[PDB]
Amino acid sequence: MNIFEMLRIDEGLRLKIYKDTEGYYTIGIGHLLTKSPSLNAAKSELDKAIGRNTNGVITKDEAEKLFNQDVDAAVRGILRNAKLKPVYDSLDAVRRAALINAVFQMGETGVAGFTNSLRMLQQKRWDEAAVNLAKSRWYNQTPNRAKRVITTFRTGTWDAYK
Ligand SMILES: [Cl-]
Ligand SMILES: [Cl-]
Repeated sequence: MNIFEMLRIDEGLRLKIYKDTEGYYTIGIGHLLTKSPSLNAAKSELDKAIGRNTNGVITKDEAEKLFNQDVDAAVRGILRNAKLKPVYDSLDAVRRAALINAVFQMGETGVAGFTNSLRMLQQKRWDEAAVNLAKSRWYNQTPNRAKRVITTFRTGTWDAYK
């Protein structure tokens, strides 16, 4: 089990443009295309990303390539982030996977705002941070995914995923 298999489980794989849980235009493995309501805009963003006239449909290889770029962007944001870097550095390999997940899903700014939970994570107060991570819009909108991620922060194992 690794970050790639993990996110692949949480995001699934779709070869045609689709709408996410928030109603946004997405494609592949959670690759958000635009917050815009226009399918045209979405189509245009996808063609830009792939480098071709896609017609709103991509192939497996293509989805995987976006996915690779996105995981890499995610890690890089955490390391560049003044609030994130430190938490990340202090954690073990599994728990690091869970922070990358959360970022991939909510953006760095987004995760960087969870001030209190970050602090508890850093202090290694597992049960405490889990509860705190639970009091969020994130947990209320996507309860099952959040449950999995939070369980990973709490335990330090892949149990929620096996
Ligand atoms: Cl892109
Ligand atoms: Cl969910």
